[PDB]
Amino acid sequence: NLMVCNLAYSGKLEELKESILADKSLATRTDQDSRTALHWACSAGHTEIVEFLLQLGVPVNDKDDAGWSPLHIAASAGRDEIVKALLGKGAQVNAVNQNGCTPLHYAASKNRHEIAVMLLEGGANPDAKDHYEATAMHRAAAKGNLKMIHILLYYKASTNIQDTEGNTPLHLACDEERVEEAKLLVSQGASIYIENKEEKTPLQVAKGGLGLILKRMVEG
Amino acid sequence: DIQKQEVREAVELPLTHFELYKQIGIDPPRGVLMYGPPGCGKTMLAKAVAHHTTAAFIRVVGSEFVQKYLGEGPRMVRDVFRLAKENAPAIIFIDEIDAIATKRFDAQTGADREVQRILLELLNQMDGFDQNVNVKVIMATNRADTLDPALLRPGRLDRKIEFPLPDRRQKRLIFSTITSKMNLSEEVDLEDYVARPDKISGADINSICQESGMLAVRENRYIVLAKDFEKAYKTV
Amino acid sequence: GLDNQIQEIKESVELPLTHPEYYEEMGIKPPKGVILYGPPGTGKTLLAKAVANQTSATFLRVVGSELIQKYLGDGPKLVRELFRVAEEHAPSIVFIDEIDGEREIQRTMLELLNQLDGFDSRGDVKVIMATNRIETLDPALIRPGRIDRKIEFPLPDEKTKKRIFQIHTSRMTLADDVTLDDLIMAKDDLSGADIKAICTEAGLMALRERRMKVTNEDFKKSKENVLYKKQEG
Amino acid sequence: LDKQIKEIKEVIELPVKHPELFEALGIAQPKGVLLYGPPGTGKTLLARAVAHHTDCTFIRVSGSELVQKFIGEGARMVRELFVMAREHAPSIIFMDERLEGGSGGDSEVQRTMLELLNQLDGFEATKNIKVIMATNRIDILDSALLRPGRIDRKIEFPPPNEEARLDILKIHSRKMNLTRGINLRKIAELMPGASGAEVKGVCTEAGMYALRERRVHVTQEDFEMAVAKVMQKD
Repeated sequence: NLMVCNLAYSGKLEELKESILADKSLATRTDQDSRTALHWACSAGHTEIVEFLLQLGVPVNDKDDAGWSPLHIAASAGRDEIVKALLGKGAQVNAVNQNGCTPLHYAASKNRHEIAVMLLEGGANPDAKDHYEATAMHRAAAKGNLKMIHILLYYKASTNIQDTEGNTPLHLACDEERVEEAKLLVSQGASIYIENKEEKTPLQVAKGGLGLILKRMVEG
Repeated sequence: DIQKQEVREAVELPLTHFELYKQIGIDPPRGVLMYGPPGCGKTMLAKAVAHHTTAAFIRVVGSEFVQKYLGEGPRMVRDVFRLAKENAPAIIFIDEIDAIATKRFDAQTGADREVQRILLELLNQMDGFDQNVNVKVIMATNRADTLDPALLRPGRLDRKIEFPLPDRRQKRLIFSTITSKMNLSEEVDLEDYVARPDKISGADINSICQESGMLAVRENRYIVLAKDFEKAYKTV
Repeated sequence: GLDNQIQEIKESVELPLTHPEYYEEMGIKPPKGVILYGPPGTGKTLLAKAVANQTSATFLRVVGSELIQKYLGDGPKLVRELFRVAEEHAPSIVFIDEIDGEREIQRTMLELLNQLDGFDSRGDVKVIMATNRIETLDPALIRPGRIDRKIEFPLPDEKTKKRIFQIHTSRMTLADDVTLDDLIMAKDDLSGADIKAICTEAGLMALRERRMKVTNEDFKKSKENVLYKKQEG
Repeated sequence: LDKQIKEIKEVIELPVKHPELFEALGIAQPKGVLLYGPPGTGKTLLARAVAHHTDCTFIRVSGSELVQKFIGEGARMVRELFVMAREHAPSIIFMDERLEGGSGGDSEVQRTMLELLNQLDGFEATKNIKVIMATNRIDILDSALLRPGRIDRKIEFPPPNEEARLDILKIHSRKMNLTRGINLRKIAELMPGASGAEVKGVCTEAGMYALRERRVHVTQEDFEMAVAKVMQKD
């Protein structure tokens, strides 16, 4: 609602750079959402603007009223150069937002391979949990991103994380009927004997006899 | 997705618009039953069918022929069936047969019995009109208890599609089709907003997104965020 | 273990007119009867005491609440019929069995409790209520109805059906290899007419082949009826 | 379609060409008959073909909802239909509606046909009242454990065979156009599995490939693809 929202949203480069070089108050202006020009500039996809802000050394630990750091939000945007500059500065790779989802869940949600390799390369937890007790393989394996699963296999990601209901990534792969992904995770160590609060094995969660061929992938 | 997939396979394959069916008889069926315990459902499905199949659609409510003249039924099957077999193959949306599928005996409120005797009339008409007709009448409901064995006879309703409670597929793809047109944010995330409906049951997720648009058109915030998604979840 | 229970209900409901000189002299008069309830129920104590009390008495059979729920809520009209024929049959025993939306069940149960309490007549007839689970019944029925005695059935699974099985198979003939571990381990919510019914259909099933011996697999085949009877209703 | 009509003429056609003197001089009535085999074909074509050549009515029991209240207010469901059987003398009845659940749940219909065969075997107030048993599960060996056998007709029902698919494949082949280079012995004798309704699945599901290939007629390769299609499931 402020000026830095339209200058940082509607595509103002020289008016915003002149606004920063003219008065630092506009550069450090916060709105009712507890956001700075970095949040709106990452919202509009401004590369050079956040390169100037991160160049001058803007505090990246600035969060909103919920706890959303620009690495969770901009990593939830799936932009290449934005995450290259944020990880170039070295932001908190394992900070907690309102729901607890680390930026790995957001790099895995948007199927961003380079953002996942660069987040997991800088020291991010490959098996971090949110408030819902779920990791990035529940959602990454549930959405249907096989290459994201493979690059999680590059970083030694666990396959038997218990959800808040008790489900595993194999339960979120059989519920979505991901054949090749459930065969891969089962061929990597997914236990077909883990039961959730519904008292149902992954053999009973899958449809069309897929738990029988997953058991075939267990015994063979 | 899977429901529109079974309906689509059960509709467009018999309606391939070839004259060779008239020689060897109408083998494939024409009636498809549906389900769905959200807010009466059965609307955005026919909306997507209207997006894909740019043809005629007889949009009628389930309680449209309850007029005291009792002649609206035969006039709609006569005129609508004759313009379907005569003009072009259409999709007649005769939905909500649960209110008109309940047994009734007393002649005081026996209007439902009279219109189910009209359902017997057209029930025999559709048997007499099994050959040489380009008609596709869909008929769905959302209750499996007030049904009668007459409608469940083979050759009339040959498909029985069920609907799951969370049904994460239609939820994810309805989020994709609601975010493909309306505005969105980078903070907007669907992970817990499609995983939580798997744990807790609900309805009208699209209308909940529209409620989030109502809480976002307040002009106090420029871009919708997740607080209106979760707040719209806890309110409605 | 039912000897003390059958002499306590024998003295409880057989103290009236049948041998009456020990009831109208001391001056106690609990003319309300007992309310039968058994953890297994289903004709075990209901049928066992329903046939055991018929040595010398007048029985009145009221079994099932289907006639109330199978159609519109007629309500206490048949209770008034059974109350005027119970009035014309005063020296009888009112036996109500199988007491199994809720807005009307509560008002016909309230009127049932009111008419059953004796609101318009003194104590002259013994009313006996029966059900499968005493917990489903609202506790508001206990105080007006039960003032005399309520009986629990602490059955030893081996000696209840082994004592009833022994007594009921000591006069008639049966077959060998009749196991008991699967009986006392598996059977629940059934009666003694059910073990007698599976020994009768067991020896009768062997009688179909014109044999007097029953194979263990045939006793398990007749046992399957018990296995499904408890799972059906 | 001769081995079944040759055995059903004495079951349904017997009270046709025989006057009332045979009720007091010959055999009164045939009681019942059961046809073991999954209802693929002939489940209603036989009773509806002979009933089509009898012009009688078709009254079902089908003990379920929506019918326990229509046939009388409350009874044993074998007395009000018998009043409608004295009012409607020509009436062919067809019993159509695991050993654990089907023993009791199907033993309700088994009791229904027990008391129906005990009313027919009990007394004869009217004629042309016949019931046909149709059970095709473990409850046909349990029914065989319950059928007394003294009053029962034995008619072989071949869904687990081939000739019942040859004859009904020819009947289902007279209505549509068929080629001349076809051999019904391999394509009709080499169809095992669920029942004789997969032949109708071969015709109806074969029409998709006949129209798909723009074939004005039906060939044997289409029947083979339809054999694969009906052999995908079941």
